[PDB]
Amino acid sequence: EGFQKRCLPVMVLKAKKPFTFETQEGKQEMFHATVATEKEFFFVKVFNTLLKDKFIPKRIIIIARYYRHSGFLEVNSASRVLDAESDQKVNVPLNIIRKAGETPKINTLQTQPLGTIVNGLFVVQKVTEKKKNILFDLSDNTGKMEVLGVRNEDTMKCKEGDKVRLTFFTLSKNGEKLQLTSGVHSTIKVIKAK
Amino acid sequence: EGFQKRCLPVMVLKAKKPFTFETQEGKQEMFHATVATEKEFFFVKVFNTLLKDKFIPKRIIIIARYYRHSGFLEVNSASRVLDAESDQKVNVPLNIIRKAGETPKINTLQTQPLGTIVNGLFVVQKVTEKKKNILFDLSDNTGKMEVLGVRNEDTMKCKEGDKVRLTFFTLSKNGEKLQLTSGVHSTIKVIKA
DNA sequence: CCATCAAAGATCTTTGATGG
DNA sequence: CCATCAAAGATCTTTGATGG
Repeated sequence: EGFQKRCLPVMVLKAKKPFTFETQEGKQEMFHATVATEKEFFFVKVFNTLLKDKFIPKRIIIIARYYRHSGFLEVNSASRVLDAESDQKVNVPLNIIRKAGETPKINTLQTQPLGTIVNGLFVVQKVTEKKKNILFDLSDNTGKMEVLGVRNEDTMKCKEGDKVRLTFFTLSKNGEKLQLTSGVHSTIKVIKAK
Repeated sequence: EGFQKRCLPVMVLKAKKPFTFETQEGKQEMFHATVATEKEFFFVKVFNTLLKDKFIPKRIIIIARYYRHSGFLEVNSASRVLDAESDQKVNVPLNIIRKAGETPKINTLQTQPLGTIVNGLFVVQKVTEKKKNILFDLSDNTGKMEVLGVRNEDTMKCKEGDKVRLTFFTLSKNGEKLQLTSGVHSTIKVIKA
């Protein structure tokens, strides 16, 4: 928990493309990644985009001076990322690689604590547009949930019957009427069916 | 049973990727598909790869000047494939679409007549190599059968415990000791374990 | 830089497993 | 048999690397 100084050799399961978000300091860019050790996996927020070349699938790297909060790891300019050489292996079981790239079932998100990072592809039942926001009703075979997404050109093209890929969304509510909320680092891609 | 001039409306169940083979004049490309009417379904040999855009699942197409031989249909550059009108429905019952894509049980292949086209995914019992061909022993819960496959770098990687994908294989032997043979247009893929 | 084309990832559907 | 959902195949979309 908290800041982790020691080096943590990990394999990179997924490395996404750098995107830009907004803060009080103005435009900033980052990229989402998913890395895993032998025991488990973690979702990674990399605020330094110059490390994109260092994060590649099938590759083993060593991360030090990073942060661990709840459902993910924070890698920033103050951190250090190195490349493995020989002795470093980090064999990840088929189960972890699988569960890291899988969409969690809605019914399972009700037993999850608040602050859980939610990534996956979900079906869209109803789309309720708000002033500064867009309310999405998402569902699967195991149940239903409501997700608050950002309002933009792509998201406004989303309609009932489509799907949405959520990345680094947070769980703001659980149990009955579970809800997800879009954060600052969150990204949502709309997938048009048929 | 032969050359059919009259247009036959059909719905395309599936279309695989085009592949290359060798006979005499050299490389020739084609692809395997499956079409079905309301009455039944067929396996089609398409020798025109430009028809790949014409053959798509869920789409209703009209085929004319096509050859029906024994266990399949033939569509070449000499035939004509057009898009069916809006009044053209061709509604295929779920049981036909299901059966058309399902792997036939070995014990059922015994009752089938010689020349029947066999497509499906089977389990590998034992692999005995030959000179120009490979002998695959395949089995299921309903029995066992042997298939003669082509010899190449792909089929030599197949070992007991693996699974093979048979496409447009023919049944050369029925009853006891049933046998499948790889034809010129036949294709096989080795699925690992 | 753009426009090609080739390599890798994500998506859909039905095929076949799995539990009543 | 029925009902339910993920292995295999195919394709589009992303990416990445290459030539105009």
